[PDB]
Amino acid sequence: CTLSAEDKAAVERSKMIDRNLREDGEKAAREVKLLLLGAGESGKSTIVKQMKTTGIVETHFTFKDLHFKMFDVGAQRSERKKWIHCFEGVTAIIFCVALSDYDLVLAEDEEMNRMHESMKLFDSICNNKWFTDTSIILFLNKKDLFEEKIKKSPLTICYPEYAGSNTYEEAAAYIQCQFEDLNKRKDTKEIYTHFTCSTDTKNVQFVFDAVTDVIIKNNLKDCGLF
Amino acid sequence: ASIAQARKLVEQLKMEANIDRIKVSKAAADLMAYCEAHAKEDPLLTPVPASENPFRE
Amino acid sequence: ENFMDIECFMVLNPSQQLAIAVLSLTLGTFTVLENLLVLCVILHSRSLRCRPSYHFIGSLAVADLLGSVIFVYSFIDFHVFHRKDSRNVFLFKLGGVTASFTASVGSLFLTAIDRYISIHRPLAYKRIVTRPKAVVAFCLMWTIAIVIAVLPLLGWNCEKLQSVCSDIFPHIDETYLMFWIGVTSVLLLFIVYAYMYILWKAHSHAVRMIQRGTQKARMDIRLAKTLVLILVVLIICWGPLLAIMVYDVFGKMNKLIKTVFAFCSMLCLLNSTVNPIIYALRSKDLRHAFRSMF
Amino acid sequence: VQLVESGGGLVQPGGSRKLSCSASGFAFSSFGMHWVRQAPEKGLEWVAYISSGSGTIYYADTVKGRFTISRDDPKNTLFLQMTSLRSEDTAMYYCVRSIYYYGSSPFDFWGQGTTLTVSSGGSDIVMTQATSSVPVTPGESVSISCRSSKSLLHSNGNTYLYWFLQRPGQSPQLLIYRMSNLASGVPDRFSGSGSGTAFTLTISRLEAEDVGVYYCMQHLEYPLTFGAGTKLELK
Amino acid sequence: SELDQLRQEAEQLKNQIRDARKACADATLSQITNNIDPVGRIQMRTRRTLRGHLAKIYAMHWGTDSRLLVSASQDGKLIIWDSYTTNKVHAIPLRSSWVMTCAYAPSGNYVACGGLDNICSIYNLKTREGNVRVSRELAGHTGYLSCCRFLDDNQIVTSSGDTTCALWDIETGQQTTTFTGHTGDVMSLSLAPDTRLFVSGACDASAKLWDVREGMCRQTFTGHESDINAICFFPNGNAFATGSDDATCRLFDLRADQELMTYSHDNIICGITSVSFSKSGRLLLAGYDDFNCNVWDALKADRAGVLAGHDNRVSCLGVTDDGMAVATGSWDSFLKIWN
Ligand SMILES: CCCCCCC(C)(C)c1cc(O)c2c(c1)OC(C)(C)[C@@H]1CC=C(CO)C[C@@H]21
Repeated sequence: CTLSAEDKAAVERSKMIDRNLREDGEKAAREVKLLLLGAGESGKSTIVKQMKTTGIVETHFTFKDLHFKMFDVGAQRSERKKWIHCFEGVTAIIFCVALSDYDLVLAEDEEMNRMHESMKLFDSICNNKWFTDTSIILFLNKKDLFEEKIKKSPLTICYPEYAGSNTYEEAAAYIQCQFEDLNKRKDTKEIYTHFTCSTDTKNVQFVFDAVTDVIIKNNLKDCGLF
Repeated sequence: ASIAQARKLVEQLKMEANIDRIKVSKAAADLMAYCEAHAKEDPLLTPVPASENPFRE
Repeated sequence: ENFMDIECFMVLNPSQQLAIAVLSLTLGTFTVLENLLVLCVILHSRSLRCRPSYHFIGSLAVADLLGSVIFVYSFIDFHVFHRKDSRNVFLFKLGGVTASFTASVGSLFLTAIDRYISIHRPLAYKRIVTRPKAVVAFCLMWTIAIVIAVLPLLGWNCEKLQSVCSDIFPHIDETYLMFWIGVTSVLLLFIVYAYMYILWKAHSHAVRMIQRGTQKARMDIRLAKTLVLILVVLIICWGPLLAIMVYDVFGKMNKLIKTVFAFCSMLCLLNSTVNPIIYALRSKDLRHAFRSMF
Repeated sequence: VQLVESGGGLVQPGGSRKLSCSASGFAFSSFGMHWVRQAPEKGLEWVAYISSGSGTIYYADTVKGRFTISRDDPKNTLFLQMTSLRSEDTAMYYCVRSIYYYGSSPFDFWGQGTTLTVSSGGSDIVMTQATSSVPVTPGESVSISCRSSKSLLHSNGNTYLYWFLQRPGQSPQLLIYRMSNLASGVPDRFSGSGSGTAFTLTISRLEAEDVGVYYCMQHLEYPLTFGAGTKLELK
Repeated sequence: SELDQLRQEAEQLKNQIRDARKACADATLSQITNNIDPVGRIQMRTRRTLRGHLAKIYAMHWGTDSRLLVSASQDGKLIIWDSYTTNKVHAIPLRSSWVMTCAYAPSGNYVACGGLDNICSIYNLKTREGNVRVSRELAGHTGYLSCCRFLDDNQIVTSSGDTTCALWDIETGQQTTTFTGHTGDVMSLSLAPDTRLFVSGACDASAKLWDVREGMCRQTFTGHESDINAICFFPNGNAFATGSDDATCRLFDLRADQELMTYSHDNIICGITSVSFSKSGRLLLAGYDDFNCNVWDALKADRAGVLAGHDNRVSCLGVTDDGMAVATGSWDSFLKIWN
């Protein structure tokens, strides 16, 4: 060859750098990247309380020998169009919805209620061009407060056409079907819906069971079996 | 505090309005003079010779 | 017309030479069209080029294409016009045929172990199979098929070392038949084990999803359909052929068995025709790729 | 940045001796390590070399078949296993670090040294120096010339020649690396020049800290050969 | 009522600026540059493929010695390459893997990075320890950091997503000045060759020229209809080209204070992610996110060439100071050195 000793040791250093980069990539591919999305008032930080400034917070945690990296990015408050393509390639999106805010409104922006804003955000991120085939782990928090509020105030404040009673189960099923029907990509994407409770190791058990299913289905898509 | 912001915007636009503006012909002549002054200096215009190229294999 | 290394043994004296000709020509043309379609779809699109399993699909496509053209050339040269040539040329064309049809089973084995470790080690799969390692496995499988193919070209032929010679392959001893049957049977049992484990693991995962509240089956049913399809293709294309090959080395050695051997030897072209429709048409990505290309 | 050696002393000929060079203050695993010995009233001579992560190990003509060099990256210590020592191995061993990328400065740090004494009982590039002792005066311009048997210019445009200054009682210090580049801590008064086979080291405004021995070392291909050693003395 | 009559002034002032357009409405750039010899058909080939990232590259920057290169991908690493060889000179692990910008210092001793972590991290390359360490963390922004460019070892201009830019000091760690006036998130910036002025572009389809000592906007350029995300100065320094999401590039002039030429094609949608100029500014290299870069004639508005060869979209792009080559890095794991 025509390298000489200095460039031969230089390509030896570059080979060591290649080996360290490969090991770092194999260490980083063992993590599961999740994205927290929501309106902010959904109590997703309580989700951070259940799994255990800078524009992005990473919530590294583990469950059953599997390590999850959870990216809370809702404190950015910038235009979402120019930086959401950084998160194209996350394993799943954890969208948090406050069930108790069906009748609560915010009058600062446009006087509309918060649940229509959450449904608009779900329609924006479900039908995004980057999240075409990243499944959504949809979480419905504050179910007990929603039940105690629907014991007095009916569901018809938010939805103008609700042909049902004030039962918590039927209204919860109606809200789940309303959030699921915003999916225009049902062939290439599933939505995993859960009701957030105070039981320990159950919301993270749902995330672990949803993430294993999307990893299995994505591997079956990638190996040509689907 | 939109009273001060509107006044600052009006002052900024007035400071951007009264500046001089050279005609398109003189600026185009200057750009053509810069392009043809270093047309031989640019190696991405013509195909570079393989000896003068540092990126050949 | 006796035992102990007889020549011109071919038993296609009635009008079955026309039937073998029309069936082999139709299957060869179908194989050429299907595998050229698969190789054109895979190579022109980068979305299928990067994924390492479609490299194994292309490997199987190249093996089926070469096996189709070389087998129909050699088979129509032999059983039609009765062309008897020297031992080294027949060994060369049989080496080409068995190289391609060993590389086909090897590519099926590589696809089966890829899909086995995609569901056995789900998170680990992306850091186990990559494009250069798939290229390495492709090259290793093709080279081991080539050296098994050229093994009787050098020493294993029964003309050089005086042993018992097979009748269905006149210049191949029965030891090479036993070795080829062993390698093929090990690869097919590994394929059947992988495609049973995929179904069992997917059934267990679907049962776990039903027992939990995570799901609302639909996964194990779909891959049950495509895996029962893959296994019944493999059985009806490689069962009778190895049955005749075992019977001609471990059997009573009748005379009508050689006649059925050609018609079940066209099952390799049957397998090569049906392989693009159960390994590439089963893929949704390649389906959308040739839907976009028109 | 420390390079402290230990284990030296008086040994019998034919015996075994191990030198341990402890490194601290810098990343040891990313630095290629060298061993350079220096006999009394002699020059420098490269002994052994191990790269970063033990990828490449080289030995000299009198070193191959007798010595063993290894590194312990978690311990940050460089070892040197010496077997069957002779009378020519009586030298002051220097523990040298080195790094290798584009724009780097190899041979940029030398250890304090250890003393090894032994009692009584080739297609290489040879560096040529015309005068080993030039009497100089302060305040003038000093020109030092060194020659090589082979041309040090390579196809990448790099001319692999180095300049080392060894003050008395102190470790050698790199001054100019690759014939035109000023090393770290060296003042701007030092300069270097050359063309292929002829080389010129120019020292302007010589001070009291510039006294010592000047060495020219090639790095085109192993084994690495130092110069004869030019010592600048006042009056 | 009090502000609205001010609007009665303000838009009228804009009309005066439009009247200033009538001060420079004599001709266009295409009329002066008629009957000139075109650059012709250009076939420049990739020479190196810098293959060591494992995620999508968002930025690159050449060295002033035209051999070193720096790159930042969406994994946690930032790799410094030798371009003549294919040698990774350095690889820096990052604290956050969400980096959208990187810069290489003109002196070559420091590099910069930034992104969703709101911090312009400066890493010192040349050091006595032998390994790259974090020289200075420049925190203080609130939006996502979108561009960073060095002046020297102490000054750096960072444009972020909080509709503001800022010129900092490395030793103090705090902002020397803040540039304010954009209404959308600021995406790109570019310094002049004589570093007196820099023009920066945001999501409000407006490119603002700022002085590094004045701290206020000098000229404002409009004419796009989408988010401006690429700006590169002419090498002369009296003009600059820009690229946005409407698949059109626009060459604005500082003296004329208006758009001269529009580079577009009928079969091009999926607009520009990065622009650059060659030496003497004859060619415009625009990296469109339909996976490829295009070579436009800066005086003829004709597509001279195509730099296709990236499997994903060309996020970053750059021409060396001597114009020997152009690097394009894309959203696969790859940089390519076209020449
Ligand atoms: C033991 C050697 C490998 C087994 C190969 C089995 C296959 C199905 C691939 C096969 C089966 C076959 O029956 C034959 C084959 C190949 O290869 C050619 C060379 C085409 C032969 C030409 C003439 C006759 C004599 O009957 C037999 C033919």
